[PDB]
Amino acid sequence: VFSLGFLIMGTICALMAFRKKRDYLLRPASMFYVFAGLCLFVSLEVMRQSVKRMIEYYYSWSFACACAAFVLLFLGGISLLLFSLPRMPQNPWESCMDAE
Amino acid sequence: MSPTEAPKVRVTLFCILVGIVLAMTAVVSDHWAVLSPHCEAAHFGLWRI
Amino acid sequence: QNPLRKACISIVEWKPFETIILLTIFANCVALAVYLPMPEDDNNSLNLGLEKLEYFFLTVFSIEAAMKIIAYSGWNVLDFIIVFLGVFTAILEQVNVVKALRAFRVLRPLRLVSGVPSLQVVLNSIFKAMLPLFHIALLVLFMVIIYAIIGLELFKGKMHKTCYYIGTDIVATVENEKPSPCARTGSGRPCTINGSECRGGWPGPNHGITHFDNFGFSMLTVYQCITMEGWTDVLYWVNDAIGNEWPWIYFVTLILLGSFFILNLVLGVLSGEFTKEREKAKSR
Amino acid sequence: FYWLVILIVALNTLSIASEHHNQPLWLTHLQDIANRVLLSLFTIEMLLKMYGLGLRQYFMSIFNRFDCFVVCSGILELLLVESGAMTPLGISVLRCIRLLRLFKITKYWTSLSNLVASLLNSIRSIASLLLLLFLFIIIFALLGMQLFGGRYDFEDTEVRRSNFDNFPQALISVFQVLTGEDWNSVMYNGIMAYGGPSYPGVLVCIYFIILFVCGNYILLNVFLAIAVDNLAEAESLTSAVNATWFTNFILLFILLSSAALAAEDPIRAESVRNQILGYFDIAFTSVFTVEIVLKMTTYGYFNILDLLVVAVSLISMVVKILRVLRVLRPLRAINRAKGLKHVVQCVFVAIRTIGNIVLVTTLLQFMFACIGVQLFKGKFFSCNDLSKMTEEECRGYYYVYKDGDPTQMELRPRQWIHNDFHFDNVLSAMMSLFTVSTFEGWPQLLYRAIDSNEEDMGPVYNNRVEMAIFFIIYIILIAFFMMNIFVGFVIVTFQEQGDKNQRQCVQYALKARPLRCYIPKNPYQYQVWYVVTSSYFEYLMFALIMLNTICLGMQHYHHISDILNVAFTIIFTLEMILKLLAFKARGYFGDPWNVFDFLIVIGSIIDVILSEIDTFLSAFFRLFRVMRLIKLLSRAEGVRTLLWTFIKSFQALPYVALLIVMLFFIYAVIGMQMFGKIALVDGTQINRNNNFQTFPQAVLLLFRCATGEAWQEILLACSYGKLCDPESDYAPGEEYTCGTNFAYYYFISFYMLCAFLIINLFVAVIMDNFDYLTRDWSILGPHHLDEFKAIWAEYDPEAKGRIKHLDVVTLLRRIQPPLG
Ligand SMILES: C#C[C@]1(C)[C@H](O)[C@@H](CO[P@@](=O)(N[C@@H](C)C(=O)OC(C)C)Oc2ccccc2)O[C@H]1n1ccc(=O)[nH]c1=O
Ligand SMILES: CCCCc1oc2ccccc2c1C(=O)c1cc(I)c(OCCN(CC)CC)c(I)c1
Ligand SMILES: [Ca+2]
Repeated sequence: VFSLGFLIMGTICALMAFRKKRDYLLRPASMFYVFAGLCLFVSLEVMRQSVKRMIEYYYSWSFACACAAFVLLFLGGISLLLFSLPRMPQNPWESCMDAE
Repeated sequence: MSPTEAPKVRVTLFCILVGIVLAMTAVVSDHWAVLSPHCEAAHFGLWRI
Repeated sequence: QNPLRKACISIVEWKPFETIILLTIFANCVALAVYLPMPEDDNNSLNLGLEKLEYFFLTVFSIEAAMKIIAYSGWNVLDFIIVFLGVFTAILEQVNVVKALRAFRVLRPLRLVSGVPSLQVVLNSIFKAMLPLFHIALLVLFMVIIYAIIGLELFKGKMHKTCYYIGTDIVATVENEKPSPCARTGSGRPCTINGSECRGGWPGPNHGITHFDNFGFSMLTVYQCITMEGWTDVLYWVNDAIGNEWPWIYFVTLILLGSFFILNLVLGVLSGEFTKEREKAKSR
Repeated sequence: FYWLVILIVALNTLSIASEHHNQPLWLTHLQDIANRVLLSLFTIEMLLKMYGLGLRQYFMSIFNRFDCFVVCSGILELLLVESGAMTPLGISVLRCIRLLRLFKITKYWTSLSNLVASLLNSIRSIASLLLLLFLFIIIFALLGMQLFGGRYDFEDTEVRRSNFDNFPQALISVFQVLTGEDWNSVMYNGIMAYGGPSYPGVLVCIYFIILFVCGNYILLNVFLAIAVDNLAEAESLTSAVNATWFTNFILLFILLSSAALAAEDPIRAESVRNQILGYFDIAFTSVFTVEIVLKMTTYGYFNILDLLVVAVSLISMVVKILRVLRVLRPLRAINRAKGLKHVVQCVFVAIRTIGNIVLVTTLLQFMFACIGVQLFKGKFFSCNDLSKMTEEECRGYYYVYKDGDPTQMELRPRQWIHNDFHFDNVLSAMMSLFTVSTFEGWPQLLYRAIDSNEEDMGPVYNNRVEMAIFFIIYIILIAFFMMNIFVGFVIVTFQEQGDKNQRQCVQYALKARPLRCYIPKNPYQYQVWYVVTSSYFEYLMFALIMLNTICLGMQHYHHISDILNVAFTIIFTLEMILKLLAFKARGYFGDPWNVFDFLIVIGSIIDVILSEIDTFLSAFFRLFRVMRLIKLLSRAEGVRTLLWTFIKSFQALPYVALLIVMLFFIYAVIGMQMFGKIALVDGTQINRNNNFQTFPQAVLLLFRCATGEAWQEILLACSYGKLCDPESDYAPGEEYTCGTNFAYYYFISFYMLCAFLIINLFVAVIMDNFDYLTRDWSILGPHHLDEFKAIWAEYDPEAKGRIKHLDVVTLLRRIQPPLG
């Protein structure tokens, strides 16, 4: 439920970023997505530990589902964070927080 | 303004939307932990088992 | 300062007196080289002979220092501190009728540099080629501290189980294998020796030296890994302790950053300083 | 006579190189006889030149100077042959001076004459720097003798050759630590000589750390200076189907096919995964077959590569050579990518540029291998127990006492073993010297050579300590001097291909843009902006970061850290609230460092909540508190600038790194095909942590080999003698048939290629940074212009072009005299 709350916060941040030239809000939304996915991964890890401490198990439908969800959220958040950041300077005159 | 309407950002946002909807649907589908005692396969999940 | 009442001993310095001092420094270095250390306060005839000869060098150095101080600097204070330590050790030795204080005698060869201007300016240049490396050294220390803390929080008290024999305190290994950590009912490594079992109470892999138990030992093993001399052993031991899925990230990233990137930085800065010095001296 | 004398020299070097251990009697007779005729020919050639050119001008060249020495030494040796020459080591060392006539091959290369002239000019500086280094080594050897001399009295039977018992051994140990090979074992021995891993015992590691750091710094200084300066003088005197969619699809298919090839199962020939991989491979080949036919219908050196790849793929729908020849698929990307082709061409041009040093180094290594053959021919044999000195004595069984206890016995058969790296012939000697030049296992070879007793006899402990001169001289000459010139050659060569200060300044002025400062209104918020932006706040929170780092290092194995964690988390959360209030969340996220702080504080809050919920009723979330002192980087301007410039240089040239990635990929796949069926046995170099069974394991093995670990041990671990894996499919009766002798080529070629590529990448990054690296920090630089931009933003909140004319007057006072 903490992870889905983080997802909700990220969704509202992304929605607010599009309107009235609020371009700066794409970074907090990406970070919220990253943390929500990370909570999801640690939740599935604790579930794997619980099923281990309980013969052999099998992952067919929902474990790969949750793993794909975690990978999608993590990679999407990281890519959005990297894309929102303007650029590496690469030039002595160029630097961050410049004039657009 | 430039990184808002970029197609790459749109692709990443679409992937994030797919991931979030998949995770939302996956919080109920408890079909990942199956234990065979050895015909007593179980369905272990977050909410209900 | 003082009038011509004591400065009657400044006339031999202009004479090639420094050559005799250089030769006696070389003789003292040779005497230091031929000394044979012995365990548990043992000696031979030669060591006793060299101990008596040590006073001959001390007297010469002391009279030379007293002769130069009366007639009259960074490199002369070094001679003074060496001679003071020598005379202090000689005084202490004959009144307590410790050997650790004798380690100061390895500073005598520095007087060879002190007596030759060529090595003097060479050492000066080598020191002068070190100031630009300050930022690199700061970055190295910063990375070492971060990686030591990360290893402290990740692998603390994990490499303390190895497979002993059944009911004995003997570590179970094979012909050409060093002892490695072990894990029972986990993701680590289970021991495959027949009459062996995994239990704790094990000081560590390298006689208790290589582990992330506290900050000092974590720093030591991180520094050892950064030199790339035995980092694979640490990685393999951590893999045996906890599993070979995560730790490779830590160790490979440490090797890539603290070893290759740092070496590239050092080489670049040194090459830049060398080229700058050559271009500055070209116009001269 | 030029070609005649070169032919005589070639015959002489062939006769020298033909000598080995247990050679037939006819070979010995021929080599004995061939010495006389060739010496006579040299004498005859000398006498003709004595009249052709005269007795006076013949001695004005060092080229013909040593010929007289060579011929007179040969005559003297031949005359003393008939005497009673005992001491086989002595007669061997008088056979060593017969090898100085190998320099007639070096005598023919005139392209090294410009370099050697600078060496002869700067011989005094070379000697001075080497003398300073030698004095440093002497001082540290004396210190080690004082510290660890006579303190290695361990009751166990373990042998520790690298000790400080006397001056030669202390010098050898200090040199070994200086080379960095197995220095940690020496450090462990020194630590355990004292109490051990206790408070006063571990402080002796300071000696080893200081020795390593200072010696490596001195070594870099001396050798880099010599190489770069002498090579600069040497060069200075020298100068006096067509759409982008289709090609993108093809490249994606190249990547997919490479990934499918990489993730195979070499151990199981018939497996579930292998069939799916074969289906994917034939599906990919079907697409590539319809792609080559399309190209040739519209057109008539790179397409034949695709044709050959498709042919060898379709031929599968020694009979397995073509199975390993499909590792050429990643090489299909060279033509598609212009940058990849350009960097491949550049590295080939660099390879062809460096051709003289490689040849002279190989030839000098050949002479050193000949000397090593003369010195250690047959002397690298041994028995299981060192009490049996001969092959006939080393038979039967003997007792082995484990842990040194005389009451714990075990029986082992006695076998006459031969060292893996020896000097029996020129090829084995060259392999041993190549292993030595990589600083891998060279102490073992050194100590085996010191104990070398006789032609067919076992070792004698500390028999010949003077044999360390050979190894030390070889390391200094080859692994130190010529290797540094090779590195220095690339540096100056790339510097050649690399006013201008005014051009850079005018380019900065033309292309500069102002940066935002975010001066806030609403004076109630202006007060919090003033308190936040004040240097006192940043000093206070730098102190708090330092305190948090200090508290983080206080944890140890065998609860107060919990409350301090919460306290620090709350303090940083209050920072985040205050910054958001001051910057109104608009300019706060414009700074990447503030984004990093947001990420760190959110991670720390989640970690604290997780710890609390665990206490009410995951290990890696604690790493967020470690990254807190990463934000300390924003205050160190020099460190941040250096990191930024080198990072952007690495970003600038990604194709040079892609060459290394492709090399690793190709070699890993080849290794899985070749050595993937070797069983994992403890006590060997192929085990659970080091193998070729999976692609990640092969890549890790190659990376370990790149970083100069025990790669020659891995090379020996795969040579046609290894037990095959039980799950692998092999015919019954034979199990010890896994491994190939191809491992020698594999590992040697990989080591050379990886070293060259890493050197190329490092020099490329250095030359990219050279604008910043060779910068005068006094005349003028971009830092002054950045400070001017900062003060402008101080006087101008928003960019909005320029500012009022009256406001221009005051800011020129703040401009430094170097700029204004
Ligand atoms: C001898 C020698 C060295 C002590 C060391 O053995 C070598 C390592 O790199 P390398 O073997 N290059 C290729 C094979 C490569 O892939 O590097 C990895 C294997 C590390 O050779 C040189 C590299 C740069 C300049 C000159 C030679 O550098 C020298 N060193 C290093 C650090 C230092 O602080 N002080 C120094 O003197
Ligand atoms: C097509 C690429 C060929 C590269 C190459 O060919 C050589 C022929 C003779 C001698 C050296 C080379 C060479 C190297 O690039 C090379 C080889 C070695 I070994 C080497 O030293 C590695 C070990 N090092 C200590 C870790 C010793 C200085 C270095 I640096 C570069
Ligand atoms: Ca090594």
